[PDB]
Amino acid sequence: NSLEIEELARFAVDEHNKKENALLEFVRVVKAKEQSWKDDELFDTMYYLTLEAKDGGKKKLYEAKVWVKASGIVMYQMNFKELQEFKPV
Amino acid sequence: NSLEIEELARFAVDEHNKKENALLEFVRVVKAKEQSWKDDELFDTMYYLTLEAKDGGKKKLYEAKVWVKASGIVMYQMNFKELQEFKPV
Amino acid sequence: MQIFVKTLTGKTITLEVEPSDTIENVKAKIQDKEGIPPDQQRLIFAGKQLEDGRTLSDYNIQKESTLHLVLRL
Amino acid sequence: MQIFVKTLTGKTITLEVEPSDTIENVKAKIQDKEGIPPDQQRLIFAGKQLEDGRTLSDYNIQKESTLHLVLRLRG
Repeated sequence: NSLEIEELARFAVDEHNKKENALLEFVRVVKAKEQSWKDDELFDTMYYLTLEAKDGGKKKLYEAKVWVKASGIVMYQMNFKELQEFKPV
Repeated sequence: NSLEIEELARFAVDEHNKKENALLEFVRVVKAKEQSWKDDELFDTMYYLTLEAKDGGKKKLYEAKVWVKASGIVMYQMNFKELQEFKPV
Repeated sequence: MQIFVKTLTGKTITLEVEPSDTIENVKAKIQDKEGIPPDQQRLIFAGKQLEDGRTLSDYNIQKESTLHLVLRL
Repeated sequence: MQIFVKTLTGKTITLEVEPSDTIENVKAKIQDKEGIPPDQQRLIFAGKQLEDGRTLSDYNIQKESTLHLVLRLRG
C-alpha cells in the first residue's frame, strides 16, 4: 500500500470511476498538499491532490481528497528528543 | 522514550539545566500544544509546553519547545485508504 | 470463524474466534499461542486500533480478515 | 566496536564493527547473523533513517550505541 503522490492520485481516479461508473483516464499530477493528524498511537494523513484526467478524450482538471488511516504508527523506542527553546513567561 | 507531556517537560527542564549549568526544580506541567508531520518514511512531532519549576525555591512559569524525531514510523501494510471528495476544477 | 493476525516481522498466526468475541478475548487467545500478555498487545484493523470493550462484530471483522499486531516493550 | 541492533519484537542483536564501517557493511553483518537481506533492512538512529553509503562515524554512532531495525516486507 504505497504512499507516493502519483499512486494516490491514480487510486482516486480508480475509486471515482468505480463509484460513479465513469471512465476517466489519468494523465498527470499537478500539485499536492498533505496534512497529518495524530490519533492516539496512530498517525493519519489527508492528501489534497490536483490532477489531470480525460473525460471524453478531453483533458480536464480535478481536485481530490484522500484520507489515509494509520499512515504511521507510534514506536516509543526509536523516538529522539531535542530541545529547541526554553524561556520564562 | 515516553511521549507523555509530563515526561517531556521534565526532559526540557533536565536538558536546560545541563545545557546552561543551572538547576531548576521541576514541579508540574500546565498545558501543551502538539502538531505532527510526515518526514520521508518517519513522523515528527513538535511540542510547545508550559510548566512550573523552582529557581531559588520560588515557583516560576516556563515555556519550552521540544522536537521529537521519529515519534512515529510509516508502515505501509497497515494504512487504509479512502476517497473523500472528487470534483472538477 | 477463523481470522489472521500478522506480526511486523511477517509471521502469521491463525486464530479461532466467533463474532461475539471481544477484543480482550482475542488478545487472550494470542497470549496462549505466543506468550505475550494482553496489556502489551496492540491490534490494528482497517486503520484503527481496536478497543478492549468492543467485539469483533462491532468492527465488522469477518472470516479471513487480517489483523495487525504490535508489541509494547 | 560493539553495537546493539533491536528488532520490533524486542530481540536484541550484538554486533562487531568499527567506525570506518559503512551502513551497507552493518546490514551485511546483520544478514550473516540473522539471515535477512539488506534491501529489506531499515536502520534507525537518533530518529533518522541511515543511508547505506555513509559510515558510523558520520552518524556519531559509538560503543554500546543502539540501532533500531525495521523490516521491508512485500506482504
